Amino acid sequence: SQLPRFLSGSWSEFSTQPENFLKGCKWAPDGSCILTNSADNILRIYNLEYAEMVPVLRMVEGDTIYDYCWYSLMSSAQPDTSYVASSSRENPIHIWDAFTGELRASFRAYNHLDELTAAHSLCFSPDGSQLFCGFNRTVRVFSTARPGRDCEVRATSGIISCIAFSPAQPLYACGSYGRSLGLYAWDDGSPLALLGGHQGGITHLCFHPDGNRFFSGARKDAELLCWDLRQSGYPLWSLGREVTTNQRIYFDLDPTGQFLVSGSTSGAVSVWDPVLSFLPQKDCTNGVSLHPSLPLLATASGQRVFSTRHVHL
Amino acid sequence: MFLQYYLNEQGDRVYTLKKFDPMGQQTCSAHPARFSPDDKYSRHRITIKKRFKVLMTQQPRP
Amino acid sequence: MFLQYYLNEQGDRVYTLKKFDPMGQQTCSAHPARFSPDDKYSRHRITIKKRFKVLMTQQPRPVL
Amino acid sequence: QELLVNQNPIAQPLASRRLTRKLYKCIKKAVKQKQIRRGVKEVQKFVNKGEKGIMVLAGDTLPIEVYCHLPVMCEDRNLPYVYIPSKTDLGAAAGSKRPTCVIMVKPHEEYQEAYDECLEEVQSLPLP
Amino acid sequence: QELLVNQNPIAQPLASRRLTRKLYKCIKKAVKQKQIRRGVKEVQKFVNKGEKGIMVLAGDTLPIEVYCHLPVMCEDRNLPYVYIPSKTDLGAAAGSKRPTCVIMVKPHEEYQEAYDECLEEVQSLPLP
Amino acid sequence: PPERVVLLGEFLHPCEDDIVCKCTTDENKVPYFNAPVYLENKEQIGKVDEIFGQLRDFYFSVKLSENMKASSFKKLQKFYIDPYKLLPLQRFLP
Amino acid sequence: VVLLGEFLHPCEDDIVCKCTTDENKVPYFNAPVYLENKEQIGKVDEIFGQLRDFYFSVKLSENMKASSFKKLQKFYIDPYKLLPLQRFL
Amino acid sequence: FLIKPESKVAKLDTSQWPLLLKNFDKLNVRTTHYTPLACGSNPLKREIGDYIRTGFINLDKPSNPSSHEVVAWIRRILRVEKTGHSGTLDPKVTGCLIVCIERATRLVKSQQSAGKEYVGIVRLHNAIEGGTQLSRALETLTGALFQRPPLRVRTIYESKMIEYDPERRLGIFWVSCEAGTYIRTLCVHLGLLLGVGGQMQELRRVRSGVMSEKDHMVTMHDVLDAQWLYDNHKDESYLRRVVYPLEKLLTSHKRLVMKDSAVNAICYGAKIMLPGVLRYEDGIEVNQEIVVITTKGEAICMAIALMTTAVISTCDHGIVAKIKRVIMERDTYPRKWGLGPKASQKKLMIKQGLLDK
Amino acid sequence: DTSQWPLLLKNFDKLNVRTTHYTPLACGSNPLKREIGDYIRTGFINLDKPSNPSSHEVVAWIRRILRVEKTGHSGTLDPKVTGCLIVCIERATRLVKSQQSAGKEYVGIVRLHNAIEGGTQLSRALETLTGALFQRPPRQLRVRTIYESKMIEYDPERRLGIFWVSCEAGTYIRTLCVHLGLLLGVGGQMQELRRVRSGVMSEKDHMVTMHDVLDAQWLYDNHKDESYLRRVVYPLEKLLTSHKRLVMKDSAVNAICYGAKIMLPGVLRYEDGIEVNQEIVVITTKGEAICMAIALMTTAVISTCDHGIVAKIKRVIMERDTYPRKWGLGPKASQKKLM
RNA sequence: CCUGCGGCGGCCGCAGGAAGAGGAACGGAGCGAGUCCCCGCGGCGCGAUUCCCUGAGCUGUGGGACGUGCACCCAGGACUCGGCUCACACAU
Repeated sequence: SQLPRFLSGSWSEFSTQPENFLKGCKWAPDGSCILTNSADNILRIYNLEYAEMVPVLRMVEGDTIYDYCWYSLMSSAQPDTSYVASSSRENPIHIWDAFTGELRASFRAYNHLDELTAAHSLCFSPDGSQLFCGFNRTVRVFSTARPGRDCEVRATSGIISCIAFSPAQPLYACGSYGRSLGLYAWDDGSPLALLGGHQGGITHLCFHPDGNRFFSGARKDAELLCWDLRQSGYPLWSLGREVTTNQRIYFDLDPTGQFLVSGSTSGAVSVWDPVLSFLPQKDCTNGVSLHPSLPLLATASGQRVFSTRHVHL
Repeated sequence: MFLQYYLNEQGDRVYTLKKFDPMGQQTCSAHPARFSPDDKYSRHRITIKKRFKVLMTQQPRP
Repeated sequence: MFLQYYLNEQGDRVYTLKKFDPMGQQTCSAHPARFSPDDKYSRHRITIKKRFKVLMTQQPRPVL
Repeated sequence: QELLVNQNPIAQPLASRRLTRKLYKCIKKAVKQKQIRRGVKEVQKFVNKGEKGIMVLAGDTLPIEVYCHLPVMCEDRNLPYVYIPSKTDLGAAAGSKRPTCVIMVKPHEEYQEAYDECLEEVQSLPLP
Repeated sequence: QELLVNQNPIAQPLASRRLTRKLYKCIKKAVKQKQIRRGVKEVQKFVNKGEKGIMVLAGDTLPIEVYCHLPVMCEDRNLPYVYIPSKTDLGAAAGSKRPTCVIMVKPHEEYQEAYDECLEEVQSLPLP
Repeated sequence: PPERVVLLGEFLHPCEDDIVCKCTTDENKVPYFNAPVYLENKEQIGKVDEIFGQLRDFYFSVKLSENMKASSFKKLQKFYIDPYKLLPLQRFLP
Repeated sequence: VVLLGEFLHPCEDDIVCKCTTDENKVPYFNAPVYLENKEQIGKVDEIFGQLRDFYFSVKLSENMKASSFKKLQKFYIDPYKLLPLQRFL
Repeated sequence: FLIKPESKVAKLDTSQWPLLLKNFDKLNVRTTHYTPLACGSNPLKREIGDYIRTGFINLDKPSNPSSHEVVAWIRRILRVEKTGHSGTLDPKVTGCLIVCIERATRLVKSQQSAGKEYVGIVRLHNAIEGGTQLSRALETLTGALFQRPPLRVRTIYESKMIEYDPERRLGIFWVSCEAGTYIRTLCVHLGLLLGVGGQMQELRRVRSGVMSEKDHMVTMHDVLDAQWLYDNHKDESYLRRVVYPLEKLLTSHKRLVMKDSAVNAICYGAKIMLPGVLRYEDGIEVNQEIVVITTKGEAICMAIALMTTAVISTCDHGIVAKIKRVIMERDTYPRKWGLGPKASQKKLMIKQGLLDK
Repeated sequence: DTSQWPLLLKNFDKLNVRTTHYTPLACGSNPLKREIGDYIRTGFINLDKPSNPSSHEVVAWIRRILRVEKTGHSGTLDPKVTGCLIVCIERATRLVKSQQSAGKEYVGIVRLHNAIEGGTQLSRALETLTGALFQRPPRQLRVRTIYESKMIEYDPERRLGIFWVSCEAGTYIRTLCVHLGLLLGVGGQMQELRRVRSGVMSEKDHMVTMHDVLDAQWLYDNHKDESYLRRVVYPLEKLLTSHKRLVMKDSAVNAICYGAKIMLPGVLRYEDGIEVNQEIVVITTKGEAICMAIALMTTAVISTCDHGIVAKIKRVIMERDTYPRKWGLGPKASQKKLM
């Protein structure tokens, strides 16, 4: 890590709007392309050295987008694994097709009085057979084949806002704006643990390729907490950040689990195992994403005002 | 068919064989439209007629 | 709530989804205010409304 | 309307002072080939099963009961239509002298341009 | 004047042209600390128990039944009050984007000199 | 399976993981609810869920059994119903 | 034979006569009309006009005298072929 | 406010009530002591069920098919039991045709023999002096004439011609003729008297008795549209503008108003007894046709007038009229002939012999 | 100047006269100038329902502000719908059944899940739905009419649509918006709703909101005044102005309120266009309603006869003994007792 | 004897009916009970450190957590009663 070379930037499609910003960026699980969301509720897909980058695909969505996710496998070895899932404010769950860009399926979820409820946080299973999404107090568990209205409700704190699974054992975790982490079994639905923690509302979780470590952020809490599961104890260490707004500030690892990267609300970019800063630019830096094969990185930009897109080495 | 007409001051038919009026408007045919015993387009007629207030229900009663 | 309206020349409600009129005055909500069955401020409402002549009573009488 | 005041009460939307002349010439350059449809008996049976094209209607036929069912036939498959002033001249532009009420032009053989030009302009005319 | 002719019928007294500006600046320099009140739910409950503060009201709220009870609540304990033109801007001067109707500024922490200036000036405005 | 079947109607656009159909049965018999719909040659594909539209030419829509898609079916196909499960138009009129 | 009716004009193939009997009595269908010269010059296709005095056209039997007669000359018929006008009212 | 008592006399003014019950207050009065019952509606405001059971369309005639066909079509559309028409028209002419539906049928015979009007076109082979000739010599055929189908007698009241065009040699005429007349054969004679040789080209019938074209004339699409409308929307609005009630044809006659108990007898076979009479229209003469009606305005039958008005003001018992053609069903009202002052006496095995009919 | 007189007594001058003599009494008064004790015991309010609470709750609050015992309403709004609601106090409760079944009007907003071509795809899918429809109620399937529709405004960036539906009592507008989606090929839901008509009363005139039903009562209580309350409650004779009128004269009035079928010697004036077996309103000489009753004679029979029944009472309004018993005392019925 | 329907101006067959044109209270109302129709994941206020919140989560013309009390789930129509009460009225 020695001041990563500046290889490319978009900063051209986000220009026709009075105010506009980005809300993350994600590599495909193979290497092919990158997924972007912005403040006009439009998804865009980019493909992998001196000129402005243009995207191959645009998806229009309507009101406002609470999430998105690449299909669990997405190996381009075979065609029918090119998915991207999406959620919005009134609408149901959509599943878009990543080559032509026309809708393939929907996954609506229904109340106890037959009105519709939107989802706040979705995530696929390891084997990619199910779809979990989180609601005001519960999670709903659709199967991937046989779409439509058919849930399998599991009950419980507050709005569940992000889900993530364990690499090597049956387990999953759910974070909420009620400032708590729930740990449940993959198949039954029993809370196996319930741990306290932050000051603000949780906004991201992430696991380590060991199956032991565990990392999590927050909404206005200016710190980042580490955990462990062999020891059911409480935070083992703690790190530093800065967050003065109510947005997701992403962070990630790299494939072998040696380096961690963060974002921040001044512009700078942490690194740990503590190492280096390497400013991306001058506005807020939300969303930071690392390629699964070669050394590469991607960073987004933007904040409310009461605007670029970069790739480094 | 040859018969033509045009209406007078008191709204009664004046028959003639010409093609314009003694002022210059055109003349309408006398005979009515052809008919077949299996039509199927009755909804199309009422839908249109309603929209411009030309249907018989919406005109003044005798 | 999204429903909005504004008055016509004839004095009837024209419903719309926008935030201004053709000429540029604002549009007010369609729905009414909240109500609770035990308020306590009935005296306050009357005398202010009186002061500017817009209470129910000082308006012209209807034609029954 | 250059002496045209004898209209039906169901004759919206109309054509421009020239929008029609353009259509007249398109109809002419379509007549050179066998790429047109004449009379109610033929438009009615063609536009039932497939048959995508574009329809012009006369604007002074009486009684209206001869072709009142056409506009809605159009709406149910989403084609366009438009009314031209006289039937004396539509009959002429077709290549006869007995007037008619309805004609249908379709996508051409080769050049397609004026055809495509008048298609996409007729689709934005004030709602009837 | 100044493109605001959409006022309630119960909007006296007003704040002119420079008065509004001065209060706006006072509001912000009050927002820096925990020394403000927003929303009807909070003004209504604060001013029933002492609280010697100052109230500004938006001047284009509809329907009026949402905050008609406050002026009289003020008279009965002898505070001052005043209407400003828009609510989009009061919401702004507070530091948000969504508008509000009623604001209450109070005696400052650092004993601001200006806080005493417009207190003493709005207390001679023509009786409503 | 049923003894025989009768002509219910033709296919049209799909809509959110379900297919809409026009009803063209003899007289104007209207179906039961959650009544199995069969294919041409005695295969089962789903059930009836919703009934709507005007009184004579009303539409309906199907909820598919597993293993089917909204892409398998082609324009104006034909689906067939068990004839015992129909109801006369009369018990609806006054 | 008695005086049936008198010539008026020739309309295409046939002439026209005006029944000028003594009493208003009408003939039968297909009665052979004579001159004073006993020979049939035609017979009678039809009658029309008022019930009081009526016109009737005569068809010619042979090609004969397509244009020989004057425009009021006299013709004849036997007195068997008549009938009283009362029977019609 | 209050409404005040006064002392002056009261009055009606009924010069706009629909159909028969119009100018009702001008019929001379006889009595007013009776009991009215609660059976049988006003003639207009009936349910849609039996509003079409008795009713008639003033249809306009299409141009190709023949009258029998037309009628069978209408009878299949409205779903009724039997229909008949006003008088046969030929497959190439158009005009009025008064189609009676299922109970108006009872007065078709009185329709078929009623004065009629026509308009048409004559085509001449060879040329003429001019239209002033055809003008002069269509006057020649006025009155009683002969004809046989292309040797019966007919009559013709009035006729005129309009305008002529010498170049194509065509002419126009309007005419008013008796029932049964053959209009086609009129042109042949017209030519023969012309001396050129005529033929029939166009013909249209203006007026069929009292129903003209100026009146509410309805085309043939309408009788399908309205039926469909009532069928799918439950709207009876359209169905009423086409079908009318039979009581509308019976309105230039004279009236005789009967009591609600002496009605279900006349609808079996019995005479018009003098007692059962409430009002009567002045202007009746002997041996006429009149119509007898209920208080409500329905029609009972048409009949023959025996007594003039002058007699019927002053009598003890009589017999007022005798039936001609009955319209109403039989058991509409209940039957009540077995009772009363005299009939009770007569049944109690008692007979002065005050008088017999 | 007869066009100006109030409810049920307006344009009276255009009626057929049967006599013009009687002798006026003392009792009763107009409904307008009726006293406050009972001007509230026989009245209705035209409420503008608020958003959050139920509809068996709003009436429960009006039954505790104005101190009474019985109330009823014209229809039923689910919580989070607004618009016209008609409530009846005491006596008026007996006219509930003919208000629960009249013509309604709504205004809505629907969200299409995916995108369509334009404004016209929705205008047509609306046009398609009219006349008797099927509707399964959220029990068996049933049929309900619809008289009209319209498309007011569509917005494509959010996919919102506004419409106006005239219909029959008992439909459902939540189910209509499922269907308007299900055929257009995308999907749909109902977002907002607002009734804008019930029976005769619109939202265009005579409308008030609960902050007056609670304020007028306060004012009357505390300062003994009524001018602010007789602007918020209205008398029964305003919601019958479309039925057919029959005027009975004095000394008959107490008879009918005791239960005796109407009889032709007493009638004083009758209205043109009466038909057999149809509801009419029988009124006094001052404007008060006595009852609703079913005619038994056409309006032309009535112009001939001399006596006999002319209606039978369906349900009666007035208070049993308001007028005094003056019956059994006339040219006949007095001479029957001489026997 | 008369009317209605049908068959080929008239005849024939079938069906309905024996006609004096009644009765100025005969047959109600208002309540009560029973059977059918209709048809408490909410709502309102108080206390607590300014009880927290201008979210990116709808919302400050409110959202939420903790202790707290309070109010609501009817009213109508049909049928039956082997119920109570008042009447049994042609309108001077």
